[PDB]
Amino acid sequence: GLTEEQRMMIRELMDAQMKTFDTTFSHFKNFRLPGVSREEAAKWSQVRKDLCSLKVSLQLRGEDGSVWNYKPPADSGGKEIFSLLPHMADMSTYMFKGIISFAKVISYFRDLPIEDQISLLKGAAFELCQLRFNTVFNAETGTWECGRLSYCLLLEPMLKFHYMLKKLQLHEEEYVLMQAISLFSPDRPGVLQHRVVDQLQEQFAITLKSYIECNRPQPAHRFLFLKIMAMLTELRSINAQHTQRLLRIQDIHPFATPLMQELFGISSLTERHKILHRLLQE
Amino acid sequence: GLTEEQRMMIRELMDAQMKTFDTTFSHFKNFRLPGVLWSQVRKDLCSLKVSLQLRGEDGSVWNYKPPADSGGKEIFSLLPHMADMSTYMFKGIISFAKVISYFRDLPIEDQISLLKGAAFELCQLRFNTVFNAETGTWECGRLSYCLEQLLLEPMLKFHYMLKKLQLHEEEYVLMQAISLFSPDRPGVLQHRVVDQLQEQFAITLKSYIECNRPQPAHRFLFLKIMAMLTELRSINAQHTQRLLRIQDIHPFATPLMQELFGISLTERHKILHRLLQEGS
Ligand SMILES: O=c1ccn2c(n1)O[C@H](COc1ccc(-c3cccc(C(F)(F)F)c3)cc1)C2
Repeated sequence: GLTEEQRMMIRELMDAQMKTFDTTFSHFKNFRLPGVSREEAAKWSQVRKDLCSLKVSLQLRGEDGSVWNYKPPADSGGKEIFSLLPHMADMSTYMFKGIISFAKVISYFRDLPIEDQISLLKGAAFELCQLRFNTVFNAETGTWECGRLSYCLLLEPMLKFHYMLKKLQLHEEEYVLMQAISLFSPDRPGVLQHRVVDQLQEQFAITLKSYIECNRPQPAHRFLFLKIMAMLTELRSINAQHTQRLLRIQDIHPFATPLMQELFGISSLTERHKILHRLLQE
Repeated sequence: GLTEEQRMMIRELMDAQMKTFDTTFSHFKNFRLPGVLWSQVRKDLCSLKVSLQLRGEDGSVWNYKPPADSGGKEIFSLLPHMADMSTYMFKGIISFAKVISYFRDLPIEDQISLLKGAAFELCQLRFNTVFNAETGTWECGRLSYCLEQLLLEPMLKFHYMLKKLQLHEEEYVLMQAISLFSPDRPGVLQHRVVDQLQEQFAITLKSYIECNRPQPAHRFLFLKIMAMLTELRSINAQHTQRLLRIQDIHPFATPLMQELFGISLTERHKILHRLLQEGS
């Protein structure tokens, strides 16, 4: 079995998750919707690729039974494929806030210095959002099912990530431990208490390993923990790749919300991050 | 061939049609849409259930599927939109009548009376020209209205039958003219001048058909069209009734619609009067 310490480590993460993860997206409201030189062109062509991968239809089920459905353009002359970016900005921003709240209720994270709390959330925010998104991914229909909202589409790393993680059929406890391990990465830019963070991450990984030994049948889940650790490594790479895409798009066509600007780097740490700081302070 | 006077007549109507019928609906704007989120009344709404498509000038597509009837109130979701579209069509019809010499010479009160009586009908006639019978959808530029046995609903049957006749533009516009100059609309004073005008349009229609449609597919075409116009008059009455029932339970009509659908003429129709006095 798990040590008492480990079971309560899990209890605390699971309670943090249930307090701060709106799984039906009921409180996602007031979001925007798609409306109803040589160097510059070199920037644009890189951005066109970046936005292609980024293609979903959007579905909108009302209470009455009505359904609105949005289908994105094909890429033409220019702007029309920035159509979804305001909506996406709002969805991510909503998801980030939940992730910030998640971090805050965790004693282990609270005790860290505010500046490290900021650095860790800057470093992991995208990864935890994707981990949460995976839990509402339906691999049969290639659809993220977010309450009344749906996003519908394997070489794109992000998409293959979600099919792959979904195949592992993780438990809630394993997802939330994944979130902890990603959140407490000692090797994020700007982290100071490297030693403390590392020991905390190791605690979580050990806890995750132990959970798997104890709760899943023997030889068949022999390597599950290492597979999960491999997924985290792949997610970390997707994070970096995705940040660079977002920064290129932002550069030519600004879309990021204030909070997103703080996270992606768009004086001091707390001063470059007044919103994040506020959100952590309350 | 046609007399000179008839050629001229058709030319004026066709010119009028072209000037006042935006077939790409490019200037239909600022309409309401369903939010993103009694027994007789429910029967009405259900017969004429459509899904709505809007294509962006960029390639994008929004599609809206209506709720199944599960109780009430959700069955009214498309009404504000339908009212905006009908109001846009009616204004085009008003412009159409305005540019016709034979109409603008009538007393302002008859102009009002004829338009009250015919607007719905002319609107359906224009809608039929953008009706796709294969797909069951009215194709209005970037907007589309797709039907969700159905011929049982007189409105739907009308559009299918009329589409089947494969009329020319000339024939649609002569139908519009005949419907417009109905001497027996309520409140019409110069019923005699109107009747003579209607008779000349009907004669021109019959002559046009004889000078242009030899094929046995078109035998009796003129008489079918006139029969269709009588049927359209009956649908008009029916649909006006449906609308009052629905407006009673649940208001949705625009101010211009409330004017057209009733019930000193100029005083009770301030918007019409205004549009008629305005230059075309
Ligand atoms: O916002 C969403 C909506 C759906 N999904 C998701 N994020 O992760 C999966 C793949 O689809 C995506 C579409 C857009 C983004 C996106 C767009 C703009 C900004 C951001 C970010 F969070 F990084 F700021 C993320 C991410 C993923 C599934």
